[PDB]
Amino acid sequence: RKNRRLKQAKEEAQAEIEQYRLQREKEFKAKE
Amino acid sequence: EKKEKQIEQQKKIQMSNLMNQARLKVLRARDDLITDLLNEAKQRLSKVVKDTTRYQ
Repeated sequence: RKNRRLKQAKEEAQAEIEQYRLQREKEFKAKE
Repeated sequence: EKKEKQIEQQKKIQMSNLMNQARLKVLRARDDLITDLLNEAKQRLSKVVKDTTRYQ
């Protein structure tokens, strides 16, 4: 399950990163 | 964090600008009062000119 895990966790972390990026960049607008 | 720091700096700059405009307003009021004083002085001088005995 080498390849399965590696290039499924790649897009897994894609989703995770976009998730946290938006959840960090919204309260920015709130206090702004 | 960098962007938030920039906005926390711009709020400082805007507060300083507001205080400065307040200062300049209060100085301009005093200046206008001094000008009114000098105008009243000019008018009283003209009234003195009206009398020829003192004008001589």
